Amino acid sequence: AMKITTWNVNSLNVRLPQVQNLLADNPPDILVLQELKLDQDKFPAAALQMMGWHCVWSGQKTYNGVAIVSRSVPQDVHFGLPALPDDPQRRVIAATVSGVRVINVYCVNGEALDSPKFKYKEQWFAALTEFVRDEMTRHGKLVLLGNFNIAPADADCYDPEKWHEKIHCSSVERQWFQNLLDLGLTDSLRQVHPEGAFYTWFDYRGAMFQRKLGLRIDHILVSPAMAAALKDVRVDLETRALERPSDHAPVTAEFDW
DNA sequence: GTAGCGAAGCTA
Ligand SMILES: [Mn+2]
Ligand SMILES: [Mn+2]
Repeated sequence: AMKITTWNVNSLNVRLPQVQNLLADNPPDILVLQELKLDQDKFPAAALQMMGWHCVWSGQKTYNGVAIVSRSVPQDVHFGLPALPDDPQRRVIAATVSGVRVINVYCVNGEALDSPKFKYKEQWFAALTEFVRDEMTRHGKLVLLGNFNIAPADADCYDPEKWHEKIHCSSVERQWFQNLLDLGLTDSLRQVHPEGAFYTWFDYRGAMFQRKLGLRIDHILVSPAMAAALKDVRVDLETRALERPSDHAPVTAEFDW
């Protein structure tokens, strides 16, 4: 049995109490975090060490930042993407935990299809695909998860017409998501729930979470051996309902052997 | 238009 959760916390300093409650109540075996918004030396290591968790992270000031938090020691820690060696943005960290290769991603948002950040998103996803492909040659059990900033299909967008060829939802971005699936990865939530709206992000503005209008952009992609053991996938909207919340909801997958 | 950072604007 193994339980893994991914959560885009949007500032770990603000959300640390809620991270700690996730780790105390029905804890996962592994928790991965995105958008830490704290530098490498500002990570709350001692507070999570006190509770019995190992932590590896890659941080920077103000933006981005990723961490992996586990009961087991995370081994063979890799930082960033080999095909993009000079990118200073801290968006990828990988480790092997209990025989499972975990690749935690805070994928580029892109801002808008005509933004320069959209070309960056394109290049970055190209580099991610090459890295994942190489990692998959060595690890039969592999999980690629985090904030992809891509809603894969119309059922992952509350208003397909208004988001037509817009950021997160464009046919170009969806092809990049498909490029990752084509390596042999399964969209774990859609294996357990082929139908229905399972949004993971709701805009802070316009009370979108109360309206329950959001996108499914946080995913857990699994290798075949992990899909064969997949038991359930759930979006934790209760964490999203808390006071001063992250705009993303945690997503957890459970496997059995 | 909100949220977080960091101190005005950028990013999401
Ligand atoms: Mn459409
Ligand atoms: Mn944000």
